[PDB]
Amino acid sequence: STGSATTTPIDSLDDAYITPVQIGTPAQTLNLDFDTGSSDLWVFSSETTASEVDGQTIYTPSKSTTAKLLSGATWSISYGDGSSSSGDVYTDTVSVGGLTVTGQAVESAKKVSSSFTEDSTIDGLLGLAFSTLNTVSPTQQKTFFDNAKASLDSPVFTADLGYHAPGTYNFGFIDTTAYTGSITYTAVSTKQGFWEWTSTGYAVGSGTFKSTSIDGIADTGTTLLYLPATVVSAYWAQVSGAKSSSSVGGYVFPCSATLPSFTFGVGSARIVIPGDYIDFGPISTGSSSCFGGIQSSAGIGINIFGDVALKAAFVVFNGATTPTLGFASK
Ligand SMILES: CCCc1nccc(N)n1
Repeated sequence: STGSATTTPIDSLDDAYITPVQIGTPAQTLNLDFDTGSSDLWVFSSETTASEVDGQTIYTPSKSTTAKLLSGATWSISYGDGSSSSGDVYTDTVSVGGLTVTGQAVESAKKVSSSFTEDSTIDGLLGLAFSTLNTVSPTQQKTFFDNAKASLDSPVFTADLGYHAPGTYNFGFIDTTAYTGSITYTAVSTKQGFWEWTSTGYAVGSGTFKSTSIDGIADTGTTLLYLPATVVSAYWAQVSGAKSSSSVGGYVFPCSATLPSFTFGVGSARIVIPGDYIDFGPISTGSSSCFGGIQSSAGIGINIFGDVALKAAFVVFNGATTPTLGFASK
């Protein structure tokens, strides 16, 4: 089998991407944030505290003839941005882009933190990291990808995120029309439950490439590119008037600037992030200070290749017995 679904930015800045997902019988379509940095499929629901729902579409398990309570199971998650959610668990039929999994764990939120409430466009998360990170207790549950894998034509999914435009998540096949040149594959460590890999280095604009190992994660659920402070300082030093602001919480730059590109290494290959991808717009409405898309990881404990980086590539998440990542230009 295969599946193919369009992913759409939630706003003019590409803060996140939503993909429609069919849950239950008859189908209930929710728009989920596909997240290769976490491993829970959780939804706004008929169980969510009413004051914490503000415009999201909810899953109502009592209206699904295939929903079953997973007795005794609970979940609770906290994300790198400090957001959180928790609840109980159903199994139900879940389809993405024509690919169906029966008996998927659908984690129903009883509580969500204010960032989730305040974002009417995201109805929940669909985790695509390794199932070892799944938070369901006392019986850990499998991701949608892990449940689909055996049925797929090839044990892979691909992320093709757009810049200010829709893109695609494919399951079970590699669309050879979706990228230019060849796909460079690189080793993955699953030891922390992430798609963790080592970039071979970077360049700033037309500058010379610096060969240096940068360990980090391929994370579709993170907006920005978080790298070591040395690398980030080298980038922003090329932008007149850029500075790190403790009050704003990162590097800011004059909105009048033209940003340089940023290149990262994948083996001997190179992915170029255009400068425009690094502009996250005014820090507050009408400000002439703009927020940068490349920020320091120093306060995180891991480097994160988030959407700023991944949207410059066609990315293969190879779930073979020994997982690997692939990157192509597009
Ligand atoms: C705007 C980024 C997407 C998002 N929305 C709500 C909560 C969260 N952690 N991320």
